[PDB]
Amino acid sequence: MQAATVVINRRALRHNLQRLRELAPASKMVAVVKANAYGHGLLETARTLPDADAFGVARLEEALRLRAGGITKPVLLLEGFFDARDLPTISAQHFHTAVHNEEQLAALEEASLDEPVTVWMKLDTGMHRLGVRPEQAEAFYHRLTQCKNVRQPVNIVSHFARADEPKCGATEKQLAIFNTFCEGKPGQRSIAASGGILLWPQSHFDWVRPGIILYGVSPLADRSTGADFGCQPVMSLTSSLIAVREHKAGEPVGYGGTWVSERDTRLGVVAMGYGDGYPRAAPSGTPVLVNGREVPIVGRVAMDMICVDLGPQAQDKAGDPVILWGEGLPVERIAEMTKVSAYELITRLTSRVAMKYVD
Amino acid sequence: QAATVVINRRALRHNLQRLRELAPASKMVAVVKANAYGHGLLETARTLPDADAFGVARLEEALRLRAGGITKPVLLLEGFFDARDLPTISAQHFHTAVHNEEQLAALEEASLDEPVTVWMKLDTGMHRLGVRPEQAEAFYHRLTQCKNVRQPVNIVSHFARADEPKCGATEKQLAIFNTFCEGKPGQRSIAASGGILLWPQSHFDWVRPGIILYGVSPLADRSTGADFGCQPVMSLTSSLIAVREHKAGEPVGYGGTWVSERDTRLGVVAMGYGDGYPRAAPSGTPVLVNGREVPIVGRVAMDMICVDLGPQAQDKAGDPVILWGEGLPVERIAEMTKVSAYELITRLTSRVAMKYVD
Ligand SMILES: *Cc1c(COP(=O)(O)O)cnc(C)c1O
Ligand SMILES: *Cc1c(COP(=O)(O)O)cnc(C)c1O
Repeated sequence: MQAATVVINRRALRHNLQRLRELAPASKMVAVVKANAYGHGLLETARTLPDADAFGVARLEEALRLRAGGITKPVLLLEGFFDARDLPTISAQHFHTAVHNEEQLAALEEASLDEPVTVWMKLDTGMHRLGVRPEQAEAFYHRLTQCKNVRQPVNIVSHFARADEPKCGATEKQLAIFNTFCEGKPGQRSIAASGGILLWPQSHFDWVRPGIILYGVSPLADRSTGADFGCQPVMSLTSSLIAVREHKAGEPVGYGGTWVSERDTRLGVVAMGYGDGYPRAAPSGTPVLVNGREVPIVGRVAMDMICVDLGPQAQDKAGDPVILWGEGLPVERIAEMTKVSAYELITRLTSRVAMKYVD
Repeated sequence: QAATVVINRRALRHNLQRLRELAPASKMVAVVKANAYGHGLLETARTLPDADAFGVARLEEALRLRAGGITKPVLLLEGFFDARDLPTISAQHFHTAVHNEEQLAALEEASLDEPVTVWMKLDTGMHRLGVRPEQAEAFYHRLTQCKNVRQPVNIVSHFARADEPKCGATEKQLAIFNTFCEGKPGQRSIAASGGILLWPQSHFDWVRPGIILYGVSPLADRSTGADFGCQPVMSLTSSLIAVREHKAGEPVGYGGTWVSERDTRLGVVAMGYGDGYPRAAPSGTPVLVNGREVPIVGRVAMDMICVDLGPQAQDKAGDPVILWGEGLPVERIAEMTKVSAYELITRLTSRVAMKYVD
């Protein structure tokens, strides 16, 4: 049998890259594949995409696994290097690197590398997470232009904190700061990720960094899916029923007796739980497809099972196909229901689920 | 240097035996399903050669144990999902639960080189898996007539509200489990972590410690493992990748969600929900930077968490961070975030590096 499994549609990956090239026609693409490619598989997502102009990661650990798998494209270390000793590996492997502190800068100033590196000076434009603050960037930037160990020109990168909230002037204030600093300077400019791409065409610049939207899921703080932008659900979280049992009115199902039935019915048990990555927070009523027909979750979601209400004479039975989200059921619909972010839903999965790749 | 789960092997064996002291007349089924609750399926098994069996959710998982060289009986807590799977289960000497018609009919007509040991799963109130009572003495009788089943047929069940001693769920559930097992040979087992600690009349022949085995309390009452003499096994650790200046009135994070009322210094941790850390963590949650507790400030993110260090603080990129672990029980983090400790330690991704000490 099949319990739990993530089916990855390679043909949809393929298409949202293109579809994103159509939305940001004058910008190069940095396919963001950090965190095991948002739960879709780091190496397999990269291999699905010989077209990305580059690949973005969080950590080096992650870039090095690309290389190990045979991926040859430029890989962008979005957060940089964490230790000055990895700078020889960086230049060897031809990684590009963000530089946000004076430890990473100082480390490039002094290191003796065989080849210079390509760098992006992270500028803090309003997120206040990583990056050099404005009042500090002009001097930091100038030191990078004088490194013989950095490739000229120095590129400039930044990130939006609230691009999915078009009504607050957040984004437009970051853009103002970004534009002021990049005035008169060569080399290139990122600042846009999924939101900036979809919603702010004035912050496409030279390179855009699609992450969540790449996978056909939406960045947005509302009920838009990837299909709202012509982008196609990459992932399908699937499993199977391992039991179909009789149940009676007034009887609770499961831990804490969270749900009590008002009628005699039949309950289905799914080989899926939080030990696989399915949200334990999922409330009774959350939709799940059993044989393609929606049924509600009844009870607490356990570590490796989920109960659903099939009906008093349903004909489903152990072994039948279950879809937690995918074709027929977006992850955005499971996010609105659960109250969990689609970003977390597709990404915080464990190693217990099998990975399948299709097309 | 970064996201890492440190597993204390010493605390793990302290707990198994702590638990044999609490349930002195019962044999131990070390529950290691879901990658041993975060901790590592096979390495948790190899740390406990002593325990009397291992429990898993799926057959996949049992097979992975045999592949690593583990040889204690393994108990398939949910049984087998396909009949073509009886032959493997028989040869590999996996013990199984039997809760439905399909599984029983499979046992009835398989041909097998050896008989398989079985635990009939009885639904005593949880209404999740198991044969209902009106229906169980037949189910039962058919299993004792299998020559494919090693006699006697054992009986297993599970509590749905053992952590709520004030409601009569458990004692309703035990009443049923006891009426059915009247007069029948073969082992009995119904207790997991909660039943073991709060209900000694429920220990019977075998108890199945799961969460407590890892030194974490199963009650959402604010107690720890230590509260039962059990030592925490897991420490979710990482490092700071930046220490930056920040000013009063400035926000931080997705949705500028925390705004500072002072000039301070923020630390950035190489930890996010892409690692398994709850995105739901509110500003406030405790982190330990440099063995000193600091609050999370801002939304948590795929790969970085910001903390408030202080205007003048001398923490430095590179420095050690503990999400939970020694200075910081996972139960404290569960109270501050409203997640279950069960989910916190288990729903981690594959990006966590695993360390084993002692
Ligand atoms: C992860 C990340 C991205 C992608 O963002 P999405 O909203 O998922 O598209 C782009 N850039 C940086 C700096 C990131 O850390
Ligand atoms: C997983 C499980 C356990 C162990 O539960 P804890 O609450 O962690 O003690 C024991 N028995 C069964 C039937 C289970 O599914």
